[PDB]
Amino acid sequence: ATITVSTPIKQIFPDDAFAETIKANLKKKSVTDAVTQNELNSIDQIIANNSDIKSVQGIQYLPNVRYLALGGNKLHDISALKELTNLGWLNLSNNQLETLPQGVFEKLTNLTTLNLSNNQLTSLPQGVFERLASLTTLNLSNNQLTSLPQGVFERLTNLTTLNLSNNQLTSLPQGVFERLTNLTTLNLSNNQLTSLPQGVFERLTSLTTLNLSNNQLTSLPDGVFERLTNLKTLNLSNNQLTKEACRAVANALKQAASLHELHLSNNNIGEEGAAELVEALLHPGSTLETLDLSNCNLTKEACREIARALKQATTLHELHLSNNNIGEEGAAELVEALLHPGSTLETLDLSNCNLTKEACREIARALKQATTLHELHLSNNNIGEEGAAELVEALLHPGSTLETLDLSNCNLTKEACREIARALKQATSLHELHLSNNNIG
Repeated sequence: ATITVSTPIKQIFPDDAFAETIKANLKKKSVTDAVTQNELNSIDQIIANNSDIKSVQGIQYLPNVRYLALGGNKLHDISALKELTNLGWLNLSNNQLETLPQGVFEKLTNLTTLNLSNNQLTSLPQGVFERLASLTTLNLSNNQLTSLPQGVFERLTNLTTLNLSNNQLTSLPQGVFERLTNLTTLNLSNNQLTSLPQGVFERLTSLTTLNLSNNQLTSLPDGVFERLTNLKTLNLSNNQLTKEACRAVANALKQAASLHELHLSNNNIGEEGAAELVEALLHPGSTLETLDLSNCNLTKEACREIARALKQATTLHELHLSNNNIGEEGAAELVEALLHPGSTLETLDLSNCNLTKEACREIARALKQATTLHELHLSNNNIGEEGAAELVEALLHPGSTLETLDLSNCNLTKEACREIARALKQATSLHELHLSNNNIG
């Protein structure tokens, strides 16, 4: 729309905040000042985040706007936006949008970035994104979405980032990502998914990051990650994954030759599941660098198996086994891998692993001699002060190479803490030491 005569700013934009926004944009003394369509046409950019705007009525008189930041306002309605065909960038995050009209974005062919995050969308209309040919980034996170209609993204061929996190999505339609062949980042974390259809990620050949954490996944189709050849990061943590679902993860490991990070913390894979992942890593040519199996209901026997994998999978530099019942026997199995010729592990986390004194004694043997191990977390373990003193006695060997030691919250006394940080000094390679929450948290 357009104005035919010189019109007071505050007649075009009845929202007092937005009027003030337009007044500042054009350097007028007052919102009572008349403006011409030509002046309104001079506006190609509005940055008005957090300006207490309830309504953008009148924005339709600004056809040349290409960059629009309206984040953190109080917008309930955006239908005044639909003829703004020059919009390349649109930020409507943190408003109060509950629904989207069917055709509200059908004219925004130049739109490349769309942020609808932190609203209260409960659902998406069919085809609300059907004409966003140019779109590369769609952020839909922190909404209330409980489903996605079939084909809601089927025309977004240029999409590279799709963020669907922190919604209440309970399933995915099977072809919902069929056309996103250029997508590199897919964030589905913090949803209520309980299953995935076979072939939901099948055409995602460019995908490098797949985040599926904080869902309620149990089993997985064996093939569900197979065509993800370029995948580099898989986060499956905080789910309810079983030993079943490990078959699929194993296949990701075999098929994605440059998968570097596997996050599986907080799951129910058990030792049987771990063994399945182990047999995937026992194959020549793994490139995996970081593995997280914290709180995976692991045992000392899963530790034997994981030790087999550490001996063969020497790209693996960072390993997390926190919150598992590992004990002295499990510690002993891992120390065997630490002292194996060609162990490449740099960082090991064994916090809250039921580690005792006898388990420190086993670990002492690794810390005594030259290894690649530079960072070790034993926090949240009731190691005890003879436990600590064994670690200490091993670290004062001229052989030692550890750099960082974490004993946070290991039920030690100020007396012991000081007596440990004391002898710190002598272990030349070690230049970091965490002792907090022992008796002073």
